[PDB]
Amino acid sequence: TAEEIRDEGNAAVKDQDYIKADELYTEALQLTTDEDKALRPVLYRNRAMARLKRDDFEGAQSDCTKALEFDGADVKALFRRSLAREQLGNVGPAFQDAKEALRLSPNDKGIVEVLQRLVKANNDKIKQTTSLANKVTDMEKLAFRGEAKDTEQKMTALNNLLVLCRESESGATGVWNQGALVPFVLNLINDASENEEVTVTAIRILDETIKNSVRCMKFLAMHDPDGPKSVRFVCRLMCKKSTKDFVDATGILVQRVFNAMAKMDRQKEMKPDPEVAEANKIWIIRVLLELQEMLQDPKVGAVQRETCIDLFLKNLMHMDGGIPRGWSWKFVEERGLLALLDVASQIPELCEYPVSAETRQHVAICLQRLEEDMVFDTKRTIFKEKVDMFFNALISRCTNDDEGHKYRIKLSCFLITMLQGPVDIGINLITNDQLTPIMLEMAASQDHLMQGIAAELIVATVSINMLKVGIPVLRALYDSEDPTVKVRALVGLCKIVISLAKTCKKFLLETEKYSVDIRRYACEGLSYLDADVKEWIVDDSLLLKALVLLAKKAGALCVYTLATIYANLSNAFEKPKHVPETHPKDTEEYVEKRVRALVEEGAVPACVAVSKTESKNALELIARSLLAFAEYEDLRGRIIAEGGTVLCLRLTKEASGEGKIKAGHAIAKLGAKADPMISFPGQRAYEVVKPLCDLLHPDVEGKANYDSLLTLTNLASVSDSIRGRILKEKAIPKIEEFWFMTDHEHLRAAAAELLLNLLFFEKFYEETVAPGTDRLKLWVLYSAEVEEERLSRASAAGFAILTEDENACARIMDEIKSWPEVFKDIAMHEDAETQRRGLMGIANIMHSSNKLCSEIVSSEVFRVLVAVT
Repeated sequence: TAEEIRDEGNAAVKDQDYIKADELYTEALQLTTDEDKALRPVLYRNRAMARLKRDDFEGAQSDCTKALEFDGADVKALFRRSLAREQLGNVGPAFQDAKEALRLSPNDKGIVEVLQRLVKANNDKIKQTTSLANKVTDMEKLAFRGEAKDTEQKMTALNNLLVLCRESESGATGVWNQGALVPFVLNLINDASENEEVTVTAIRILDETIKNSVRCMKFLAMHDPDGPKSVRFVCRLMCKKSTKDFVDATGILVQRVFNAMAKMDRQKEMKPDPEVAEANKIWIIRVLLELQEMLQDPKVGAVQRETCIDLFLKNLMHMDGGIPRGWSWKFVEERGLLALLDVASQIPELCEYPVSAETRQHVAICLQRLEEDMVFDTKRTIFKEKVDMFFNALISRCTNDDEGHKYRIKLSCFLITMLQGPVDIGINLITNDQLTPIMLEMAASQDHLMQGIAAELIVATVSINMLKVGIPVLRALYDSEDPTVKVRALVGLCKIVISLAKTCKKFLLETEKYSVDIRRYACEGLSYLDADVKEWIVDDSLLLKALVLLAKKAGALCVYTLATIYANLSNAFEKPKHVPETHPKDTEEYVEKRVRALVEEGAVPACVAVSKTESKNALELIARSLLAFAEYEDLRGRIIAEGGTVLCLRLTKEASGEGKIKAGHAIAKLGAKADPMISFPGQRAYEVVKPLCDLLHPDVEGKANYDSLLTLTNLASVSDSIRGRILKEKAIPKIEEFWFMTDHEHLRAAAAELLLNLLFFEKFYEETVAPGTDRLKLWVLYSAEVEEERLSRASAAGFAILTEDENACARIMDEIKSWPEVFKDIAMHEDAETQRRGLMGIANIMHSSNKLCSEIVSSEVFRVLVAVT
């Protein structure tokens, strides 16, 4: 069974991509270093060569040293350890790694190329390294020591230091200062009167340096002589200042500690290594019992607590990307899950430790996906029965009579949350006969909380028998004099004549009484209305203005609300596979008027504001809304005017299954036709590179193909470095699609400027390589006429350019009846560009040699006589 999977890795390296191949060997190591001592080391050589193929040098070095461990006969292990130590920055070990491999096999040019680059590398490396130490020391003296100009010189000095670590791994080694950046950084966050931009840039340098492994792991060890106290401080670093963005960026230093102890995706799709996890399990129990223990700590703050909850969903779901199985269940088997339930009960009114209203999202989702990482067999049941025994622990203890009302609101708020996350167990609990009467008992009490949450409970239940109970109580509670209960109940009318909307308009149009959660439910109800309400909303201006202002005004829970607000009015979501035709609200020009007013009222800043949630399906909805804003007369300027694309690519990195593709086609429709230094200026042009890739991954059949071509048509019009960035992702399979299937497409004129310009090393090796004969032939056949003005010119320009090559002029003598049709369709045809485009193409064809100069004779003369007049 060992060999039967060992073959599949190397086959997977060459079948399509190595991105899938690297994990195959990683699965194949499960019986290694036990059942056999022959297969395990060589599979370690192949796996380390596999991650070396990607961009992971740390694991490749620590597996190449694992396979050298048996005898050191592996030569590819030495070439790989030296290739890793080359990019590692420490080229000294790479050189002695490579001299001991080239001495074993004197042949093979690559072993020589490594030593060739290493000679100059070690040669200059001491000079550049002492210059890097004077730059590191001059930088530390400026940003954090006695320096002038107050904020201005410091906030810039570190700003150069972050790039001194960020774009150079060798400079990343020198900014960390062998283990000295940390005390300076944490000494900065300790200043209560420090500008927070300085604090966030400092930590940003901090996580950058520890991105690797040991530099991060020493960041745990250095703080206390004994380990558990030393991981506490790293965890408890968010409990230092907590300004606004300080907590989000002090969170990633803790996130980075997960990436070290088990090696993880960081962003791009890479699986953790069990081999490191089992070694570092001691660290992971220590940090996760520390995050669990600080999850209920009263001293722990509001937002830093829910960022502490973000770390769990992002790390312990082994069916997504995190600690492997057996640790996902170590969390449920003890207090880790029972205590995890408790925080979902607490609400901004009843808590005991600070809790935010936003907590909702962060507490729903990590339970829901905990149902996704419990997709074993005894997992489903141990999870459910832990929740059922907690629910039984709460009903028997609530005694909603003698000041036990707090227990009844606690169980109610615990149940309202799980209808937002794990519905499979949440409806499983509202089966109980004790539930409905207690719900009713809160419904009529003078305790204003119990009634509000009461209407919130059944509006959460909106997807069987308890459902018919709660609706009548909802409408009888709608009349309530208090806004919290009327606004909390109006959602449930929409959740089942548009009479309610005339009150929904005044609910948010008057920004006086309603502010915090009051406006929030006022929008949530608005989201549940659809069908023809669209135009009735569009013909009011204060509706869009007040919805945008409400989303700008702390729209943290305004997520799915706005995302379904602008999506349903115009946008359409595709689904797997009479009434609409008569609709004058979402079908014809009214769909254009809806986005036309929606954008000019200012929906974009509300979108970038409410996108900060990790809600995958709300990410898909905001992506669909964003592409729906695009493809209109002046909308192309409107997207960039606030930053639609800049967060569109931000949502491409993490979205739902179709959310990445909706984001990708969204960026394509958004730009393209604007300008090359507008659709991705400066440092952002490279970020737009990746989304264009995997946009040809499916098939060239729908409207998603033509946009994917048209945006790349302008992606390479400026600067060569971008054209060389495109080559490293290999666009060849993509162009192969429209080479032999698309009929009505301008993509040929883009492929011309692609193959012609680009990097010299690539495009010279691409215009020539592979059977290009039919490519040259279609370069001539379509340049004749073909009822198109541009095809005849852009097709001809590559004829005039390629004619200049020496190897290329032998192959032109394969087709001769193609030249009468292009030489005639230049003087006789009515087009203007094709005449100058064709005459210059003919002259270079008659200037290469005399063998073809007589084969045409008259086809050229028909143009030469026409030119003189």
